[PDB]
Amino acid sequence: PPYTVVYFPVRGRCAALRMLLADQGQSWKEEVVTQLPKFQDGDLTLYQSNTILRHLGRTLGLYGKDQQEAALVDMVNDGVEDLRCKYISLIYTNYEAGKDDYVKALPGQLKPFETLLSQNQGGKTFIVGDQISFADYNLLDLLLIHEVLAPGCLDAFPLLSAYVGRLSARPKLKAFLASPEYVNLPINGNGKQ
Amino acid sequence: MPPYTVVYFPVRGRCAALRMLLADQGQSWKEEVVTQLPKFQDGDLTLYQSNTILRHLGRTLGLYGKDQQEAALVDMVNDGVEDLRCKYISLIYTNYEAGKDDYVKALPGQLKPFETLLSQNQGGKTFIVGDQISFADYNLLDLLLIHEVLAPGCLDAFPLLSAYVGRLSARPKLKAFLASPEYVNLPINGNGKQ
Ligand SMILES: [As]
Ligand SMILES: [As]
Repeated sequence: PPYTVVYFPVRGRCAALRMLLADQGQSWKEEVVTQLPKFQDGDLTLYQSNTILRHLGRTLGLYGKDQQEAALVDMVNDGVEDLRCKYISLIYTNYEAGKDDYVKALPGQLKPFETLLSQNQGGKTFIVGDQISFADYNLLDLLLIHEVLAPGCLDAFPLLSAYVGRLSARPKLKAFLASPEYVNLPINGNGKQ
Repeated sequence: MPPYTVVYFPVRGRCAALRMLLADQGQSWKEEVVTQLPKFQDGDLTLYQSNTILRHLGRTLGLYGKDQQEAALVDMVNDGVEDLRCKYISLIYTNYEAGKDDYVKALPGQLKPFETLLSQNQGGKTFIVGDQISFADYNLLDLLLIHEVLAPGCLDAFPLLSAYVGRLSARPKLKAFLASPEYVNLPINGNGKQ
C-alpha cells in the first residue's frame, strides 16, 4: 500500500526500515520531524521501529517460512536490538568516558551473530533460514554503523564480513546505500558516531 | 512430559503474563526454578525474552489478532504495556522510596492510553484489540494487577480498565490460576518491593 515514514533527519532507528523498503522495491514518502518512527501504511498508523519491521515482515513475507522460523527471526532481532540499545546509550549518554570500554567489549557482542551464521548453511544465505527477513536488514544496519564506530571490527569475522558484502551487493540495496539520501544523512543526531 | 517448559527466577516478574496466558488457554507446562530470562522450551525450540515468547504463543495458539492489521495493533498495545513495565521496573529496583510518590502521581497519564483504546473497541466490553483475546491482553492484565498492588485504587480513575480487569480475572481457568499457590506464593518482584 502507500507508505510514509516520519522521523528525525538521521539514519538512527529508521535506517533498517528504509533499507528493507528500498531492497524490496517499495516506494515511500519521507516526512521530517525537527516513539519514532511513525509509519503509515494506508489507513494504518504504526509507531516503533521493531513493530514496523515486524509488520513489513508479515506483509512482505520477510518473517521466515513458518512459525518456528518466525520465532527464530524474533530472537535474532532481539539480539540486534540489545546491542543497538547499548550503542544508543553510548552515543547519547556517555560517548567520551564510555567509548573505550564499549569497543573493548565489542568483539564479544558480535561473535554470537557470527556463530549463528556458522550454523545456517555455512553462513552462505541469511541470518535465519533460506530467505531474507527483517532481522537481516536490522543486523546489516547494526554492523555498518559499528564499522564506523570501530573500523576493522568485522575483520576477525569472516562470515559476518562476507555477509555484509553479500547483502550490500543486492542491486536495489546497493544503489540505496550509495545514494545521497543515505550517505548524506548523519547516523545519529548529535554529531557522534 | 509437557511440551512446554518455563525457566525463571522464583518471582512473577516478566513470567506472570505468559503463565496466565498458558493457564487461561488450558495448557500444560513445567516450571524450572533458577536461583535473557525467562527461557521457554516448546519441544526442541528454545526461546528467550518474555515478549518473543508471548509472540510465539500468540502465533501458535491463535492469540495474535484475526488478520495482519490486528497483529500489528496487538504489537503496538504490547509496546505500550512494555514501556510502562520498563518504568515500573526502574522504580521497583532503582528508586522505590524517593520515587514512588512521583510515579503514582504520573500513573494516570500512563494508564489513560489503554482506557482510550478500550473505549474505541466495542465500548470496552471485549478485549484490548478486536473481539478475541490476544497475548497483549494477558500482558496488560498483569501490568494492571501489579499496579493495583503498588497503588491501590489506581483503576478507580478508569472505569473501562476496571471492568476489563474484573472481566478477564473472572475467566474460569485464569481465575483459578490467579487464586492458586503457584501464583500467590511468588513475590511480584525479586527485591521484596511491590
Ligand atoms: As541498553
Ligand atoms: As523505560
